[PDB]
This record gives sequence, structure tokens and C-alpha cells, in this order.
Amino acid sequence: QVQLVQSGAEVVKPGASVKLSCKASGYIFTSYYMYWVKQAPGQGLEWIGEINPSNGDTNFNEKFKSKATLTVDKSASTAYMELSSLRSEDTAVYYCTRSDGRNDMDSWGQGTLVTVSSASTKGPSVFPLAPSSKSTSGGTAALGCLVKDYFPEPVTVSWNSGALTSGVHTFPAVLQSSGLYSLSSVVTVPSSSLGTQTYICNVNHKPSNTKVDKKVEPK
Amino acid sequence: IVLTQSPATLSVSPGERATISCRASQRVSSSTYSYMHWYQQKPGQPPKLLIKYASNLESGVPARFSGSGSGTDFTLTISSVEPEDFATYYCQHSWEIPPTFGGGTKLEIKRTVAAPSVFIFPPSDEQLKSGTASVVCLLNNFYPREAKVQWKVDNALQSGNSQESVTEQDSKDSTYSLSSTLTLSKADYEKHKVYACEVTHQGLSSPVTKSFNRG
Repeated sequence: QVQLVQSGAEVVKPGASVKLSCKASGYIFTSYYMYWVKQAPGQGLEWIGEINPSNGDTNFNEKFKSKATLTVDKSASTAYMELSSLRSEDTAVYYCTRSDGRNDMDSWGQGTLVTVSSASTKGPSVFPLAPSSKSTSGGTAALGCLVKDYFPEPVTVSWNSGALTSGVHTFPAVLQSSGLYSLSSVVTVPSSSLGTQTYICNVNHKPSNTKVDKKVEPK
Repeated sequence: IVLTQSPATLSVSPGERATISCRASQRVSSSTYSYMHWYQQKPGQPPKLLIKYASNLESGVPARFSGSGSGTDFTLTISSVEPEDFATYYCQHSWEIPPTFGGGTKLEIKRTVAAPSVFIFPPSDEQLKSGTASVVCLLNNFYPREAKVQWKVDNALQSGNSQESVTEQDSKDSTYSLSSTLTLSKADYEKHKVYACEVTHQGLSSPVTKSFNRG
């Protein structure tokens, strides 16, 4: 019932600031401290700081005391973190997380990937990888979606609005020579199914407010 | 306070016991509780609290997880490792401000050898209208990770216009999958007939070729 809902991934220019939000529901917001945690891509977790939403008191990992400002809006059940004067080392996933009694971190937001870059946001093109006689194996068929030419990370992909998850592989992005990213998401299904079942890939790229649904049909 | 986790990576066979350790630079125990907590982070997900106060399992967490220790030295044990346990595990103290995290231990699962199933996808007509052709070769559900993919166009070995990506180990069966994408101009695509992906993996006794003929 505790949910923490963070703002979407975004690109921020070098030297600019960003305000991140974390909306809480399913508990009495003022009853628990709110922590913020940084995870640089491919790295570990680092604590940034905490806020007591009742009295606004804060404490910071010294590394972030000049970087991060924490506020709360009590009425709105929302915690905010503002990050100042961004540099490359600030590219990371930032999490909010509720603390149980200022000890453990028991509920986590989904993370906000902040990419610090002077390059422009670009939404992807989505192309079907259609099942054919060349994508069969042992009575199974593979199909997918190619998600090409986006920036920054991340893209997320679901299938049939989250109802199809078994055998899905959504690959890590690759960096193209252009500096844009590409990824594919694939699934394996029964070959016998291809005339009767419907397969739709749901692609999201929050930095560009891109959502695409693509029905993948046999060629 | 500095937390030192060891080992950095732990590889276990399915069903074997896994033990990872976290050493605090000073005591984080009172008479009644120890202020060390353990998190599991599965790929693409936020960390999840598994064990609080050294040994108390969080609600919903399976019984094969346990934790122990006091003072400076703490351990997380999985009695029988299952595929879903593939994750990075982090310790964190709450003795004082600031809380700090260990560096993490990556748990890897040494399952049985599995050859890839190979599939190939021509470019979509939708993509071809745009002037580019991507050809995708999928190597699905194999183990271990080492694999070689080579592209041949009209039997000529390609260099320099393909990119590969590999997944992390799968949470249900511990395999990898790999994609190799060959990118060509539409004009170049349309100048050739046979597109083939040739796959080498230790689960196969000879390379496997999957191909199609344009048109």
C-alpha cells in the first residue's frame, strides 16, 4: 500500500539545476523520514540525505551538502530534491525512499535517471521484429520490437500492457556511432499461437514523452 | 563508518548455499539490536529491503534468506540459491548519521550449459521506407555467456557495421540472451541476397547458421 512515485527521467544541461519529486501515498506522509539515495550507472548506492517531513530538519552526506536541497510539501504528500549546478558526475539514478524510524529504508521509489548532457532529447522509432519461418525453433517462435535512435536513456518496454512477461528479454541499450541509443525487446511464444494471440510492444521514453504501442504480426 | 563487503562477486551452483559478509569499521550493536540492514537489487529495479536489524526478515521475503552477526561482522546467507536470487546485495548501517552502504556483492548462478536457440529477423518494411535496414540476430537462452556471432552477406564476412548486447542472467532460468544487429543502408541491403548470422557457443559442436534470402 506504500507507494513512492518519482518524476520521469530527463536530460539536464551542464550548469543547470533540476528539481526531482517523489509523491507518497498509502501512509501518513509526516509520520516517516524521507531519504534520498544516488546510484551512478553501473555503481553502488550512496546516501544523499534525509528530511523529517514534520519539522523540515535535514542531514546530508557531506559530499552532497552543497549539491542537494531537500524540501517537502506537507499538503501535497510530496518530497522534493533540487540538485544544483550539475556536472557529469551527477548523471545517475536518484531514488527516494521512506525510512522506518530513521534506520532501514523500507519502501523505494522507482528512481529518476538524470543525464547531464548538452545533447538534445530525441524520442525513438519503433519497428517490429516479426515472427517468420526464420525465427522458429523447436516449435517456438521469436518476435520483438527494435527501439532505435533515442536519447538519453532510458527506454522501457512492456508487452501486452504488462500481461506478457514470461520469456521477454529487453536488451541493454547500445550506444550508436551517432551518439543515440538503440535496443530491442524480444519474446518467445508457441508457434501454434501466432494466428490466435495478439502481441503488442509498449515502448516508453519519458525524457521525450514518447509512448508507442506496436502490434507485431507474422510477416 | 565504512562497510566492506566480500566477496565482490560470488558464483554459486543452483541450490547451493551462498554466504556473503559485511564488515563495519566499528561496532553497530547495542545490548538489544544490531543496526545493519541488507538490500537486494535485481536488474532494472530499485533496491528492496530483505533483512532489517541483522536478522529480522522483511514481510514476504522467502525463508531461505537469513542474516546473522553482531558488533562489526555480519553475514547474509541463502540456504539454497534459486534463479530469482540473481541480484546485487548491499549492506547498510543505521548506527548513526550518516548511514553508509557496502560496495555490494554480485551473486552469479553457475547453471547447466545450454546452447543458444538462434533466430534472424529481416528489416521491417516500415524501417526500409526510412532509408536504413537493421538485421537482427537473436541468440536466446544460453549458458555460459561466451558466444561468437559473425555476419555474412552473400557469403562475405562482415566487419564494422554490427553491434551486440547481452542480457543479465535471467531471473527464472539463469540463462543469457544476446542480440547482434547489422545496420546497412537500404541501397546496400537491396544489393545483396543472403543474410546470415553464424553462431559459436560451447553448447554446440559446430557453428550454427541462421539465414534468409531477401525477396
